[PDB]
Amino acid sequence: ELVDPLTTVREQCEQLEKCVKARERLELCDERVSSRSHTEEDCMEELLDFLYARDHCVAHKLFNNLK
Amino acid sequence: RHRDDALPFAHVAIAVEGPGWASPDNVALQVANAIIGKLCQSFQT
Amino acid sequence: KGFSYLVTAVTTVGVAYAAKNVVTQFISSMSASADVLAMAKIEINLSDIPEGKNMAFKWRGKPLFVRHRTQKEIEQEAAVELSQLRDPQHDLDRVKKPEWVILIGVCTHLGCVPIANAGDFGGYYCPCHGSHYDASGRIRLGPAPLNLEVPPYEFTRDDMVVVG
Amino acid sequence: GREFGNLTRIRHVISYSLSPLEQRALPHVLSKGVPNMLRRVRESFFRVVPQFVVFYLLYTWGTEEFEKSKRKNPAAYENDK
Amino acid sequence: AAVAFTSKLYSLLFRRTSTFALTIVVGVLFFERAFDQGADAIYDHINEGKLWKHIK
Amino acid sequence: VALHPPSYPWSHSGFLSSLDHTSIRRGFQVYKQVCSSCHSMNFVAYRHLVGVCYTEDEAKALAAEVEVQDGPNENGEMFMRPGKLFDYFPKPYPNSEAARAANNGALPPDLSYIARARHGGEDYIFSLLTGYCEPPTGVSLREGLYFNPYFPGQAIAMAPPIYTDVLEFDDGTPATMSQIAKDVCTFLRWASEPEHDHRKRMALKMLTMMALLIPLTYIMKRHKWSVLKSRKLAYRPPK
Amino acid sequence: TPMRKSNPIMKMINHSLIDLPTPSNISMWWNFGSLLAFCLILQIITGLFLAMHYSPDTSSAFSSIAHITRDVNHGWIIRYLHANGASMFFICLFLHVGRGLYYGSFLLLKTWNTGIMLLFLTMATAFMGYVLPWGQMSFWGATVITNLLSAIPYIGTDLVQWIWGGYSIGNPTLSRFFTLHFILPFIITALTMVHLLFLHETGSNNPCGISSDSDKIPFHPYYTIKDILGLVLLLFILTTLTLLSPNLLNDPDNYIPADPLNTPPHIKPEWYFLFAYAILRSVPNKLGGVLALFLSILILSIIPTLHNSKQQSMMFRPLSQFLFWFLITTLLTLTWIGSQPVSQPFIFIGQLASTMYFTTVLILMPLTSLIENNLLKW
Amino acid sequence: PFHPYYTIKDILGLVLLLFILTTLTLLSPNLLNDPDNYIPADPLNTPPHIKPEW
Amino acid sequence: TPMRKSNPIMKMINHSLIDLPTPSNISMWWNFGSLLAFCLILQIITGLFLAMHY
Amino acid sequence: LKTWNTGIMLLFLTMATAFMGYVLPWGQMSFWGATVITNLLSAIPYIGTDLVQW
Ligand SMILES: CCCCCCCCCCCCCCCCCC(=O)OC[C@H](COP(=O)([O-])OCC(O)COP(=O)([O-])OC[C@@H](COC(=O)CCCCCCCCCCCCCCCCC)OC(=O)CCCCCCCCCCCCCCCCC)OC(=O)CCCCCCCCCCCCCCCCC
Ligand SMILES: CCCCCCCC/C=C/CCCCCCCC(=O)OC[C@H](COP(=O)(O)OCCN)OC(=O)CCCCCCC/C=C/CCCCCCCC
Ligand SMILES: CCCCCCCC/C=C/CCCCCCCC(=O)OC[C@H](COP(=O)(O)OCCN)OC(=O)CCCCCCC/C=C/CCCCCCCC
Ligand SMILES: CCCCCCCC/C=C/CCCCCCCC(=O)OC[C@H](COP(=O)(O)OCCN)OC(=O)CCCCCCC/C=C/CCCCCCCC
Ligand SMILES: CCCCCCCC/C=C\CCCCCCCC(=O)OC[C@H](COP(=O)(O)OCCN)OC(=O)CCCCCCC/C=C/CCCCCCCC
Ligand code: HEC
Ligand code: HEM
Ligand code: HEM
Ligand code: HEM
Ligand code: HEM
Ligand SMILES: O=C1C(=C2CCC(c3ccc(Cl)cc3)CC2)C(O)=C(O)c2ccccc21
Ligand SMILES: O=C1C(=C2CCC(c3ccc(Cl)cc3)CC2)C(O)=C(O)c2ccccc21
Ligand SMILES: O=C1C(O)=C([C@H]2CC[C@H](c3ccc(Cl)cc3)CC2)C(=O)c2ccccc21
Ligand SMILES: O=C1C(O)=C([C@H]2CC[C@H](c3ccc(Cl)cc3)CC2)C(=O)c2ccccc21
Ligand code: FES
Ligand SMILES: [Zn+2]
Repeated sequence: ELVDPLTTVREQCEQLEKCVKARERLELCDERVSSRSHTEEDCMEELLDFLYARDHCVAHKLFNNLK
Repeated sequence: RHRDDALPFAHVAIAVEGPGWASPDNVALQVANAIIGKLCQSFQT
Repeated sequence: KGFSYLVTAVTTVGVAYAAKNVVTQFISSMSASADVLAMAKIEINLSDIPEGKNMAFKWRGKPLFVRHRTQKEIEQEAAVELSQLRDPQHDLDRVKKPEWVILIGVCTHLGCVPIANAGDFGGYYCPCHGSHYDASGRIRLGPAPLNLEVPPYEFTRDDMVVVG
Repeated sequence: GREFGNLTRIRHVISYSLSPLEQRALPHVLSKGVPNMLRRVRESFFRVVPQFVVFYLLYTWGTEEFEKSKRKNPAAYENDK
Repeated sequence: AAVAFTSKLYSLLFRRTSTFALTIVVGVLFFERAFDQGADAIYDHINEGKLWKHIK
Repeated sequence: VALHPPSYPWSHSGFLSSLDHTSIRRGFQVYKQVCSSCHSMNFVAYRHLVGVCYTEDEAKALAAEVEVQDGPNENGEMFMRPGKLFDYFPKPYPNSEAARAANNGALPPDLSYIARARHGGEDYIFSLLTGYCEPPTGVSLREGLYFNPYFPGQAIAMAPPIYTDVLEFDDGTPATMSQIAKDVCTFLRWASEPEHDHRKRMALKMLTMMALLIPLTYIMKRHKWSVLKSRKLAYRPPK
Repeated sequence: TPMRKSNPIMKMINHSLIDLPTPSNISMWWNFGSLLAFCLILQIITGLFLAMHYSPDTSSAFSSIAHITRDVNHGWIIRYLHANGASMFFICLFLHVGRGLYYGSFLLLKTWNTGIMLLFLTMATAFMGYVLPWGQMSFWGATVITNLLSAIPYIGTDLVQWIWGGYSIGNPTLSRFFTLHFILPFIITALTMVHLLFLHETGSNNPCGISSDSDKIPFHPYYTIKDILGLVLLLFILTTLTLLSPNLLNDPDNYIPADPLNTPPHIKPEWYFLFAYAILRSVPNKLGGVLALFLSILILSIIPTLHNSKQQSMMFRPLSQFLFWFLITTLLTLTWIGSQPVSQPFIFIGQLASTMYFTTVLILMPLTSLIENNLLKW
Repeated sequence: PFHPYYTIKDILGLVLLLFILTTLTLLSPNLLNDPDNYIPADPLNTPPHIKPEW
Repeated sequence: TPMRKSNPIMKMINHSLIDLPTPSNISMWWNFGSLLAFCLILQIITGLFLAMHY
Repeated sequence: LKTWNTGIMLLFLTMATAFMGYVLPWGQMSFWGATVITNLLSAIPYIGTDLVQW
């Protein structure tokens, strides 16, 4: 069995502050959209913000573990 | 160069450095001169 | 004066280097490309070629003659006096089996294709400027300077030959 | 037509020159050339630069505004239901 | 008086135009080879281990 | 709009850095065993692999593995033969209508210049290959689409193509998804721009030369212009 | 006499570039004409070579270029050189125009008018080369530029269909693009010779705007070595662009072959055109848009007519200089707007930039010239 | 002077050339034509009788 | 002066084929140069058209 | 002399042009004409065959 370094690197980056605030905003938006009866809103923008923030620091630290 | 476009004709002089009284070469040079000395009014070496 | 002229010398040397490289790579643009230079072999089945028949096959862009000679041709090609030739050569210098002869069907003068069983000599005749060949592919009359070219081959069966 | 024999009429101007092999090609750079370049920059600075500064401000503003326009407005879903 | 280097260089080589030209062709012959070799060395050295010439 | 890929530190991105040919060799196996099911590479032939990662004999060996149509024969009919160096990588479908029929209406593009035909280049592709995930709340996908934030629209027909141990490399490297992606990306870089290494090689030389020629010609100019640069005038009228 | 002056061909060469009297004091801004000529020559040579491998057929054009860049020996660098030389050509062209606007050399009427002709010809040529690869951007560029004549009210649609050679863009149009792109550069060459013939009857203007007949020097050796230096510099830049950073100006959407059924979401022409595109985008009316597009360049022809100043050059005219640089920034603004989607901020900014361009050329400069005159008391 | 004398003379010459050219183009187009160039190219066979343009 | 002689391009045209001094007595054999030029022009035009279909 | 020499140059150029147009239809005569005219440089003793192949 193999563990992909990308897993670990994501899990490590996701501990950082700039990730954490965006993650919290993502949870808030999930809660709104799930709680309503009938709406046209979706929770995508928040997800993209969080992913931009996280993949920034993944890119600085992933290739050191690859061949 | 001293320019004065009112004078009838242009005067010109051109030299290189010669060797002086003492050197032998003078003789040969004179011969050369005699060989050289139409376009213009007056000319000399 | 020396120093000032040394500068010019050095400048000219560099300019010459750059010019050579540019001009030469431009020139090498016009030579054969890396998709034109294939060189395959070709296999011919000999039991489809009757006696007296000259067959032409396309190979590397040019004709390839295979000729199945008769007995009187084998006889009369050997009689030739080699002193009366411009490219002297004996028939057995030009065949591996007497009853087969394999040639590159291109005229050595300027590249036209000789017609078979024509001319004064029973071999081939080139219409373009009038050169005659004998059934060994030897040049016998007309402006061509050399005999018809023989490629490398070998017999893999008494009915199969490979040219490569 | 135009030829070095009869371009114009001039009187009483004298010139003096040396040959190139008598003199230096880059005689005084840091003691004369540098200050000259500095004044040459000074004399044109305020005739050229501010227009480009204004261009830079306009560019950055317009970029920012366009990028704001693409973000979702909370009042578009929160206001009525 | 002072036989100096550039003066010898002027008087032997550069004074006559034909010989100047000959000097230039002779210099380019040797410059080309030296310069190529140096460049190829540097290039090869910058990325050792990644060129198929050596992996071969 | 689409998510902007981050910049990964690729070892070939330096001004004079060459490609890593080991990664090319592995990427090419990825493109055999996985990616040449859907996709064509119409502009590459086996002869192109010679001297890059294979000898001539071994490239002939690769060729030999594939059947190719040829003819007409002496009877006027077509037939099948083993491949040669001068044959192009084989197509997966005969025509684009058949390609659409086999992928629920979508058409997989040709990957011969994919790395030069997309914003971000190999940063994007890597991002796309590693980047699938489950959709946000409020989002839904029609029949046969996946979610991927790095695609324009975020809905993409292509299912996640790679995972850990979807193949095994012949050099013993561990085949984690990340490794596979990085290697196939290196290979697509090479497929899009073969002149890379030689180009950088050649830059060193002729740039050194053109840089050298500037001060020399500047000196010559200064020499010729010193006559005027030091000239002195005077005005002497009879007054 | 010397052989230099023994013979008509030789004596014309001599009057052109050996014993020609040139101003002593002209600056670097006067080097860009010779660089233009160099660029024309480079383009013709690299084009004649490319020509021998390209295929003017819609079913093989793309793949012929692939063949050139992959199988032809050093074909990739020949391609690179052609494409980058066009860019250099336009850089020099723009700088060359701007000089003359600043230093008042438009008062040489014949030279100026032949220059305008040359600008037009070069633009036509460049555009007809840009569509030959038959990529996705090339196709839609062709489409737009050939629909332009539909704006002519009575005869337009018929003109469009007569240029297409059919009901739509297709194989018959590509061969027309290629024949025209082949022939135009040589017409450009001939007209360049006429251009210089006209120039040498008067001689070069200079930075001060006053007559230089008291201080003329010969063209050789001074400007010969000066222009050689300029050429060396241009070659350094061109090589670095060709080998060290070839993809700087490149567009990915032209590495996708043409698809007549889909226009891509984001459209962008080659950089030296963006500004016209912006102008064309700024008018909410078809005919008016096209008219503005063409007037934007044709307006240069009346600059000599609107000249009020007693002095020729802007060297001594500061208000003028301020306006000049403001105009240049308006053009930069149009270039930037051309790159952006057709969305509201950029729509509004582009409209302002266009109105200010024409305003400035037609109104503000004449009036500042009058003010200036009054300040010097004449 | 060249004008008007040789202007009209050369115009007359041109009219004559056009008459001849039209008659050759429309009334007898096949006079100089060669049939062997209406057979496409075959790299394997040179025809027995060879003849260039006149 | 007349405009015929006011300007380099015009004056070259004039020296070429308006006020050029020609012999009075040259014959038909001197018409074939102008016909050569005509032929060159004809060839270029018809070729540019053919080119667009070949 | 000058006119005559430039005439000889023009003759040569026109012949080249005419021949290179004659091979464009790619008929049976065109092909073999091409072949012969491009083999002509094989007669150059030291460098000919390479010129032909280039
Ligand atoms: C189905 C197709 C139909 C086609 C229809 C075609 C119709 C064409 C109509 C053309 C009309 C042209 C009109 C031009 C008017 C111009 C006026 C002018 O100023 O002229 C000045 C010009 C002369 O210029 P110049 O300033 O005097 O200078 C010239 C010399 O320097 C002067 O030097 P010299 O003075 O010393 O020279 C004196 C003498 C010199 O004399 C000699 O040298 C001696 C000659 C002796 C001949 C003896 C008879 C033959 C030999 C027999 C020998 C014995 C044999 C024994 C055998 C024995 C065997 C055993 O030369 C002459 O006098 C020559 C005069 C005759 C010229 C003929 C021109 C023929 C043109 C043919 C065109 C063909 C192409 C048409 C298109 C076809 C398309 C398919 O010409 C004239 O003066 C003559 C004008 C009239 C010419 C009429 C020509 C009619 C041709 C009709 C042809 C129809 C058949 C076509 C067949 C096609 C087959 C494919
Ligand atoms: C076999 C291998 C190759 C061998 C190559 C050998 C040649 C090498 C290069 C030599 C370059 C030429 C140098 C000498 C040029 C001399 C020119 C000359 O004498 O003419 C000057 C004089 C100047 O005119 P004026 O100003 O009126 O003079 C009045 C002075 N008060 O005359 C002129 O006008 C110039 C005339 C130029 C003639 C040039 C002749 C060139 C000959 C080249 C031959 C090349 C042969 C190559 C053979 C290759 C193998 C088949
Ligand atoms: C690949 C992308 C390419 C993008 C486009 C590139 C081309 C456009 C470049 C724009 C920036 C150009 C900056 C040039 C340097 C400016 C330096 C400067 O301000 O110096 C001022 C200095 C002042 O000197 P004087 O007044 O003569 O007096 C001094 C002696 N006592 O020099 C000048 O003012 C000289 C000005 C000459 C003209 C310069 C023109 C620059 C722009 C030209 C192209 C613009 C677009 C086309 C315009 C015309 C359109 C119809
Ligand atoms: C709307 C439908 C189309 C209408 C077309 C109308 C025009 C019809 C054709 C008219 C042809 C021209 C005839 C008149 C020419 C007059 C030339 C003239 O006056 O100049 C002569 C004089 C001669 O010079 P010198 O020898 O120095 O004279 C000294 C005398 N001692 O000047 C010259 O040098 C010649 C100047 C030539 C000017 C020609 C102007 C041509 C104008 C054409 C306009 C066409 C408009 C078409 C519009 C189409 C629809 C949009
Ligand atoms: C291809 C990319 C190259 C990139 C590198 C930079 C390229 C540009 C470099 C500069 C090229 C300059 C070419 C033009 C000639 C310039 C000459 C010059 O500046 O010197 C002037 C000087 C004139 O002499 P004066 O002292 O004024 O008069 C003396 C009277 N008693 O010029 C001369 O030396 C003239 C004599 C001829 C010199 C040689 C001319 C060039 C050709 C020589 C080599 C011949 C072979 C060429 C083969 C090319 C490939 C097939
Ligand atoms: C069949 C199961 C496929 C396999 C195996 C691979 N791909 Fe593919 N791909 C497939 C389809 C049906 C599509 C169309 C997607 C769409 O939305 O239309 C694609 C597309 C791509 C793209 C295009 C990305 C873009 O932005 O346009 C790329 C870059 C791509 N595919 C790459 C790729 C790679 C590297 C593969 C091997 C690891 C691979 N694909 C396999 C279908 C299939
Ligand atoms: C292919 C295009 C062109 C070429 C090859 C070309 C070439 C030249 C050359 C070699 C010169 C010599 C002086 C110099 O370099 O400054 C020149 C001068 C000049 N050019 Fe052009 N040019 C071109 C286009 C233009 C354009 C587009 C314009 C104007 C819109 C123009 C207007 C002028 C003017 C006015 C001068 C003389 C100005 C002066 O001497 O002060 N030219 N040109
Ligand atoms: C002023 C002169 C010229 C200019 C400005 C010019 C411009 C261009 C441009 C911009 C392209 C497209 C570049 C690309 O797609 O990357 C092109 C392509 C081409 N041009 Fe030129 N060109 C000129 C002269 C010539 C000449 C004289 C020929 C003679 C045949 C020629 C032949 C070609 C060919 C065959 C192509 C297509 C090949 C390719 O796209 O790489 N060009 N030209
Ligand atoms: C495209 C090819 C040619 C063209 C367009 C052309 C054009 C002309 C023209 C228009 C003339 C005016 C006088 C006249 O018509 O007789 C002329 C004269 C002349 N041509 Fe050419 N010509 C060509 C080829 C030749 C050739 C091949 C030669 C010689 C081998 C030649 C030698 C002469 C001479 C010597 C004259 C003047 C003779 C005299 O006036 O007595 N030309 N040419
Ligand atoms: C002195 C000028 C010219 C001469 C002597 C000349 C001669 C010829 C000849 C003899 C042919 C073959 C005729 C045939 O096969 O029936 C030909 C074909 C052709 N030429 Fe011209 N030509 C000239 C100018 C041009 C020009 C400027 C072009 C410009 C594109 C051109 C384009 C073509 C084309 C496309 C063909 C092939 C079409 C065909 O064979 O009908 N020619 N030329
Ligand atoms: O560069 C030129 C120039 C000319 C030099 C030679 C060039 C040239 C270009 C190509 C060839 Cl094959 C030969 C010469 C063309 C431009 C010319 O005519 C002028 O009048 C002029 C005036 C001021 C500053 C520079 C110049
Ligand atoms: O036909 C000409 C001629 C010339 C007339 C105009 C021609 C011509 C050709 C084409 C055009 Cl677009 C314009 C003019 C060219 C030949 C010319 O220069 C001569 O010197 C001459 C001398 C004697 C007899 C005839 C002639
Ligand atoms: O929509 C356009 C468009 O509008 C132009 C335009 C740009 C300006 C051009 C132009 C025409 C005339 C002049 Cl004098 C200058 C530029 C004409 C084509 C393009 O070049 C283009 C290229 C590729 C896709 C779409 C487009
Ligand atoms: O055998 C030949 C042959 O020999 C030539 C020859 C004719 C003369 C040509 C020629 C060359 C040079 C000049 Cl300066 C003049 C004519 C060259 C080709 C042909 O034109 C030809 C055409 C078609 C089939 C065969 C042939
Ligand atoms: S080509 Fe055969 S005899 Fe000339
Ligand atoms: Zn190289």
